[PDB]
Amino acid sequence: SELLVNTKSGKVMGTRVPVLSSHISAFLGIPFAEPPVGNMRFRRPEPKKPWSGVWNASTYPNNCQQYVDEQFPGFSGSEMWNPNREMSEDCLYLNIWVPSPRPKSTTVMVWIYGGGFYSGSSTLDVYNGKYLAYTEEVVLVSLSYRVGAFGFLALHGSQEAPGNVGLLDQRMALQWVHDNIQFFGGDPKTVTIFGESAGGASVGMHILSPGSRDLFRRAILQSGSPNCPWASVSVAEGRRRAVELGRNLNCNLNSDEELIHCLREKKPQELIDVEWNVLPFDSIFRFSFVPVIDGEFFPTSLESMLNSGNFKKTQILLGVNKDEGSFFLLYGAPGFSKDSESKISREDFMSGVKLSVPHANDLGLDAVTLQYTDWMDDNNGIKNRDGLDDIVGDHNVICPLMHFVNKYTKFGNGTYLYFFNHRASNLVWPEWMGVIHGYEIEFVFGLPLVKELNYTAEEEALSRRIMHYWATFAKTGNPNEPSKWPLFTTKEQKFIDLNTEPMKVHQRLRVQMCVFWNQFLPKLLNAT
Amino acid sequence: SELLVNTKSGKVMGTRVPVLSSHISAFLGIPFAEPPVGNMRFRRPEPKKPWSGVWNASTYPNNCQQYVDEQFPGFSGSEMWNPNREMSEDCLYLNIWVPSPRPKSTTVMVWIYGGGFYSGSSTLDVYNGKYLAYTEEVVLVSLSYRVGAFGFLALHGSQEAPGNVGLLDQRMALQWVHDNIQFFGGDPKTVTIFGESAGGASVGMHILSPGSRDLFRRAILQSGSPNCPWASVSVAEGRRRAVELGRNLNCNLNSDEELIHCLREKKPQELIDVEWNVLPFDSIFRFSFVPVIDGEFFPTSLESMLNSGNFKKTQILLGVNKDEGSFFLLYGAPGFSKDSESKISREDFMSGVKLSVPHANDLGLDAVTLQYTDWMDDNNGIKNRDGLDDIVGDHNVICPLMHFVNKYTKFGNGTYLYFFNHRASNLVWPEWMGVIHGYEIEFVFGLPLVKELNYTAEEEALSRRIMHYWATFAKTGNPNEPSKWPLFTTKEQKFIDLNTEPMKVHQRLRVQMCVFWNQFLPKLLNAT
Ligand SMILES: Nc1c2c(nc3ccccc13)CCCC2
Ligand SMILES: Nc1c2c(nc3ccccc13)CCCC2
Repeated sequence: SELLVNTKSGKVMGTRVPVLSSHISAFLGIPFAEPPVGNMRFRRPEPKKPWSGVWNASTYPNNCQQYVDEQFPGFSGSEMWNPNREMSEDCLYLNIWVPSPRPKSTTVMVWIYGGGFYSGSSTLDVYNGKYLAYTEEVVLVSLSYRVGAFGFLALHGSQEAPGNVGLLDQRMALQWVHDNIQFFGGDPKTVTIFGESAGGASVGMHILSPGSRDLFRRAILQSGSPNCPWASVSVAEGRRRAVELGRNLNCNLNSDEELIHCLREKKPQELIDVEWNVLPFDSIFRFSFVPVIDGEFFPTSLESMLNSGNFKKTQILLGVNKDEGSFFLLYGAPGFSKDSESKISREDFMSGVKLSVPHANDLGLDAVTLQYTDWMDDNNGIKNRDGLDDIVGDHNVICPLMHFVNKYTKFGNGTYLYFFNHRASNLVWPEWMGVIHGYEIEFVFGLPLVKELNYTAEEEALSRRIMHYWATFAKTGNPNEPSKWPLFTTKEQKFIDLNTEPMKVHQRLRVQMCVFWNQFLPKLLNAT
Repeated sequence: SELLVNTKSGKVMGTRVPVLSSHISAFLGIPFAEPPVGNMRFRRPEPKKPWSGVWNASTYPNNCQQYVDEQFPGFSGSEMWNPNREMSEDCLYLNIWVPSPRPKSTTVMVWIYGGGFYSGSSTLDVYNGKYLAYTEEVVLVSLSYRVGAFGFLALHGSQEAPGNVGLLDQRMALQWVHDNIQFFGGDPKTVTIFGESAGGASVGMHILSPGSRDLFRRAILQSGSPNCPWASVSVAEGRRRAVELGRNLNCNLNSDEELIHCLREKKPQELIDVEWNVLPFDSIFRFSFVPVIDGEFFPTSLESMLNSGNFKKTQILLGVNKDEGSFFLLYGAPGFSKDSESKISREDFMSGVKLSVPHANDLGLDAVTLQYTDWMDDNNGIKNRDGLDDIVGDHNVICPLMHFVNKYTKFGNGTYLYFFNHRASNLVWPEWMGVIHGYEIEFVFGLPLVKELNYTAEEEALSRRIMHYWATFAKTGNPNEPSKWPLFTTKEQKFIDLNTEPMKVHQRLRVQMCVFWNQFLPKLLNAT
C-alpha cells in the first residue's frame, strides 16, 4: 500500500511526489460530493456515491468556473492566482499530501482558499502542500467549493437555490475528512481549518455555524473575518441580486422556478459575464454573490452570535498584513496604476473614499476624510495614496478582524494574533503596494524553501518559523514550542510582528483607527 | 502747562508720574459720558456735559460694579485681576499716559480690557500704561465700560434696555479720543485699539460695526475674536436671560417696563448675586450678559459680515496663548485644583467635555472625545488633563480666531499672527496651567522692566520686543522696523512663536484640530 488507501467511499491510488530531497505521497482530486452539474446547479451538494475500483488520485482536479483575471495578461503577479486547470462545474474534489512513511495518527490542516467568494482554486502552486506536509509532518488537505453565482446565488425561500451552497460544499469536505482521514494517518480529533481572505472568513463562519462546529478543532484566519462587510448579505439583498442577474440574462422573472430554470440553462460563462453587473453600487472590495444570513447556516445575525458566545470555543490564531488595500486600489480606484508610483490627487482621493465606503452618507465620507487626511499637507500625492491604502485596509480587513477577536476572546480558549509586514525580496508588484493582501501565503506554504524561487536565506528562515508556528498551533493549540508569542487578551491586547527581524510584541493593533470604524462611524451613519 | 490741558469738554490737570528713571504725565479719571446711574441704568451712554474749572485727573476712577473673584482669597494670581478701587455705577472714565515732553502728534493706543464681559478694570496694575508710553513714546489710553447686567442686559425692543450698551460706552470713549487726543499730543488718525479676551472680541466688534469703523485705524486682538461662541447672543436669548434675571429678583414680569423699573430699583449687588444663575446650561467659558446681535450695532450675523467683507479693511495683529483652557478648567471643571497636578480620570474627563461643549449632542461629544483621546493610553490622567485643556482652548479661542483671520485676510490690508508660549519665571499659578489666558499682558505692558517684580533679564528683553512690535505696528501697520515677522496669508498661513528663543515662523496654527471645530463639528451637529 503506502499509496493505496481504502476509504469508506472506495479505494484510492496516489502518487509519490518529490519534496526537496525526498518524497511524499499525494492523493489529488478525491471526489467528495456528487458533481453539481445539470439540474443540481445551485442546489446543496450530495454526498458522493461510493465507487468500485481504485480512484486514480494522481492529477489535480478541474477548477470551478470563475472569472479569470486578465487585467495584466501574462503578468505573474496576477497570473499566479488564476485557475491553472480546466475549469468545469464538476469541480468538487479535495487533495491530501501525506508524509512518507505514512503516519499512524497525526494533525491535519485543511486549507480553504480565498478569492472574494468569486474565485479560487486549490491547485494553485502557492497552495501546494508538499512542503508543509513534509517539513512539519502533518496531513494537509485542500478543499474546493463553488464560488460566484454557482455557489452563492440565493433565492431564499427556495430549495432549488437556497443560499450558502458553497459554504455547504466546504462542510461536506470537512465531513469526508472527519470520516476518512484516519485511513491516511490523520487524527480526526485534531484537524485545524486554515484559510485566507474569503477562506479566513469562511473559517470563522464554521466557528459560528452550529452545523459545522463539530468537524474541526482549532482554526486559523488570515486577513478575513466572518463579520467583514464584504462577506455576507441579507436574504433580501441576495434575492435582489439574484433577480437582477436574471434580468441581465433576460430570464423570465415571474417566479423563482422560472428564474432558476432559466439560469440553469445558461452556459456557465454567461453567468460569469454579467456577474459583476448586479452590485448595487460603485464600490471597491465588495463582491456580488456572497454568503447570506439565512437563518439556517447562521441562526441569527453574526453580531448577536458574537455578543452571545454562540460559537465554538477553542483557540484561534489570526492576523493581518500591512497593506491590505493595495490590490483593491490598484485594480479599481482611479489614479493607481501598476507601473507608476500612483500619487493620488485630492480629487481622486475623494473619489477613492467614496468607493471604499459605499454606504457612507456625505457626513460619513466627511468623517473618514477628517481622520485620514494630514491637514497640514492636504494635497500630498504620496500621503493621499497611502491614506487610501489604509482606508481600504482598516475598513475592510483590520477593523472587523479586531472586532471579532475582541468578542471571541471573551469566550474562546486562547487567541494568538500576528501582523505580517514583510515584503518578499522577489515581489513583482510595485513597491508602493507594500505587503500585499495574499502575500503571506507564500510563507505559510514554504515556497521560500524552493531555492529556485530566489528568496533570501533570511526569508527561508522566516517561512520555517511561520510553518512551525502554524503546525505547532495546529497540534498543541499554542504556536510556541515549550520568544513566547503572547496570548491576546482583552486587557493587554498583545500581538507580534511577523517579519525577518527579532520578534516584537506590540499592543492594541490599530486602536485609534479601529475605534473610529467600529464605534464612531456606525453611530454617525445611524443617527443621520 | 505740560500738565494742564484744555479739551473740548473742559480743562484737566494731570500728574507727573515716575517711570523708571524719569517721569511722564498721567491724566487719570477723565469722564467721557454722563454717569449712568439712576434712571439711566441700562440705557445708552450720554456724552458728558462740559465742565468749568479744571478737572483733577490725579487719581484713578472708580471701577464698575462686577463680581469680585474670591475663589482663592489673598492669592495674588487671582487678586491681581480684581477691582482695586471702589466700585460704583458711576465708572465711565478714561486714563491717558502721555510722554514728557508732550509730543506734537504721535500714535495712540487705546486699551479695552477683558473679563468675559462680567468683569474688568482699567486701573489694574497690569494695565498701567506708564511703561509703554515711556519706552515707546506713544499716548496710551484705557477705557471703562459697563460689564455684566449693567452693560449688557438686552430687552431688545426697548429703549430703556436695548442691548450692547457697554459696547456703546466703548464707542463713546473712542469718540472722545478722536475729538481730543490732539490736545495731548496724539494723532487722531493713528489710534490703534488693542484688547484681550472680551477686549479683543470687542475690538473685532468695532471692526464690524459700521458705526465704529471710523474712530480708529488699526486694531490688535489678543485671545479674543468677535465670532467666539461666548461673545454674543441672539436677541431672543438676551430676552430670555433678561427675564430670567427678573424672576430671580422676583420682579413683575408682565412687561419690559415693569421688569426694567424693577431692576432699576435693585441695589447693584443684588444683580450681581444672581447674575450667574440665568445661564441656560451647565458650562464652562460661557457668560451670561454678553453682546446681542441686535441688527443695529451688528447689521447682520457676524458670519455674513465676515463672508461679505462687510467690515473695516486695515491691518490687524492678533494672537493666542498656548494654554487658554487652564483658567477655566481650574475654576469650574471637576478634578482640577490649584495645589494638585490635576490628573483627570476618564470620568471627570467626560464630565469636562460636556461642560466645554454645552451645545453638543451625544454624537457631538462622542466626536470630540474621538479626536482628543489617545486611544492607546485611554486612562492616562495627565493626558486627560491636557486634552481637556486643549478642548477648551481650541473650541473657545484658537479655532474661532483662526476662522476670523481667514475670513479677514481675504479683504484686509495685512495680517500679523503670533502664538505666545512663554511661561513667566515668576508665575504663581501651577506648572500644569502652563501659559495661561491673560498672561501675555504682563509683557505687552512692560512689567518685566520693573526689576522689583523678579523677571529674568531674558524676559526683559522679550517684553521690549513685544512692546516694540506693538508700538511699531500701531504707527506703521507692520510690526517690523525696516527677523521679519511674515504676513499671514491664506496660502502659506505663517505665524511666529513669541517666546524668549530665536523666533520661529510656523505654518497653519492648529489646522487639524481647527478643521474639526470649524467645519466638521458644526455639520455634525446640524445633520443630527
Ligand atoms: N487574485 C488575487 C488574490 C489575492 N491577492 C492578489 C493580489 C494581487 C493580484 C491578484 C490577487 C489574495 C488571495 C485571493 C486571490
Ligand atoms: N480674572 C482673570 C482674568 C484673566 N486671567 C485670569 C487667569 C487666572 C485667574 C483669573 C484671571 C484674563 C483677562 C481677564 C481676567
